[PDB]
Amino acid sequence: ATRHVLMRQGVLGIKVKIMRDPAKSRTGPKALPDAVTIIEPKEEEPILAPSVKDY
Amino acid sequence: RKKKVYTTPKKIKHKHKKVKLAVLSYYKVDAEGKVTKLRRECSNPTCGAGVFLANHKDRLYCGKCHSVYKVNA
RNA sequence: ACCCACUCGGCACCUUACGAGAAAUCAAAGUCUUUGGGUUCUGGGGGGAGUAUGGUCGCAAGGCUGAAACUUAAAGGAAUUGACGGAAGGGCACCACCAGGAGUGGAGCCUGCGGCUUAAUUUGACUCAACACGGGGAAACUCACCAGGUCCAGACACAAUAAGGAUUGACAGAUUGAGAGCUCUUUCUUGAUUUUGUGGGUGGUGGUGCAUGGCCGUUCUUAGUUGGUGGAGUGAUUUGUCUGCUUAAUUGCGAUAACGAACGAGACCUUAACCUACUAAAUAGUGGUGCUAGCAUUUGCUGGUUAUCCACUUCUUAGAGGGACUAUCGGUUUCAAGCCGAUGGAAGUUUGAGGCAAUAACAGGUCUGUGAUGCCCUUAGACGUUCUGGGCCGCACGCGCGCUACACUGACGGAGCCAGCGAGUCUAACCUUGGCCGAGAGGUCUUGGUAAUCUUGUGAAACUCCGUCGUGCUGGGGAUAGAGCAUUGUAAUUAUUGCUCUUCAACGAGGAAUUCCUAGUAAGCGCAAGUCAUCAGCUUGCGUUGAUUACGUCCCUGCCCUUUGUACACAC
Repeated sequence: ATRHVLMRQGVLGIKVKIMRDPAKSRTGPKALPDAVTIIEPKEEEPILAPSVKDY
Repeated sequence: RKKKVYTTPKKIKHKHKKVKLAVLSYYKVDAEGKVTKLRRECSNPTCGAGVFLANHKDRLYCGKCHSVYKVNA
């Protein structure tokens, strides 16, 4: 947003730039294009022997 | 922005506005009689039959009909 | 003579800071504000000046000793960040070269500058980063310039005049370019709406772009820029942000007083390539035919028809996706980042091209885009605004961007058949098919289209097939002029433009110099949109035909990084 304000001596230009939160986007992309998120795997219990699940 | 000659003569000569004369609409003076008429109004019904219309010479000019009135008289 | 371990004394050196220092640096320049081991000499801001004068030494040149008047706010030291270097080392760029291509510079003309001229020839911009640029292709308007004429649109509030009238507007005469009562002997008219002085406004394409905002160009198309916390330095500041290698890239691999981040790059977003995979479609194209055309009926080939049928999206369109991430092999590399080849693949120079684009700046452009503006100026015979004419186009001359050419790889005539981008009419008439008239430019009637349905398969041009021409400024070129027709516009004359006939000039490939360009690119060719009532030789795109030469280098012009020197910092 650029605005002009009128003082006694002239006109001052105001330039406001706001980078908002991509996790608030609610439209379009939800993250920056270079943002790569890794999903953490869930560790599982071992086997140590072959078992058969009983009905 | 300092050059101005105005070779033509001083032209600030705004028009007159009928300089203050005596009371207008001189109808007549009649001792207990109908006030008779001078410079009588023309034959156009648009005039209130009481407006002292202009008459310069063998022609009539109407003030109310400011643009269109011409008669041969 | 060597080799070991000492020792005394030398010329030095490496490391570190107990220390010292303004620092550079110093084992002395340390043991000096915790100030004293002994002693000699020298200095007291910069010049004048190692001058004058006196002395003394010398053959002389000169040496030693040695002022002042006057002048001056800095000279000077050591470092820091930059900028610069006819400094060095790496890495780059067709706004650099290389090898070439097409050219420009030479001609005519078209446009923009400068000068000259003029009433005005309005004005901004002057290397890259001004000069077909202000979307500036100006007949009127635009318009800001000039010759003139009106109009106030001077709001709002204070005094005068003031319905025994503030003051409005007038046909016709004179005046005037003028049916502008603009003004003036002459009369009429609406009435508080105005007129006169005052304060104060308003408008201004008036000034300042060096007082500004915004925007835009440029530095600078390169890869660069900056915190926090640590480390270094008294400090400015520095490290991080780097020896090396790689990449288009502070791109990474890594090295490492740095670790962790942010911007810029990349990623990203559009556009062009591929989909016989999904959704499909009388605004797009596909097949037997209903009907009807021709050679031909053997059992084909070539066409037309929306309401006469069915089925399809190959092609067209768009949505959702998929696809390529250098995929797989070979070679090379502190055997890493990567690079180079080969096979597939639509696509393998981050796939091609763009959009976006750090920090920090420039007193670059713009107050003539803006009711975007501060200050200054004018403000009523105004620099406001409007009307009529001119000028911006004028021409001795110089310059820049260009168009057409100098020719038979051609000119002319006839014949063929081809695109893609895009635009189009509402309180007003756009793109216009077809029939008819005309040689032509153009003129007449309506259905066509507010639009993948109509212009419009934009049947474009270069280009191919036959002919005529024949190396002759020639049928090359079509400048400069005369006559006529038409169109747009209220208006074309110092010709708007087109057309018909006629006129048929330089130019025989261009000096010094200099521009752009690495593949569907250069170049050729035309088309569409922009400004457009009319005017493209200009731009913004589009498609058609489609070469040469490179796969490099730092030689010229520059750029980035590091080191280095600097007496530079308004920064060579």
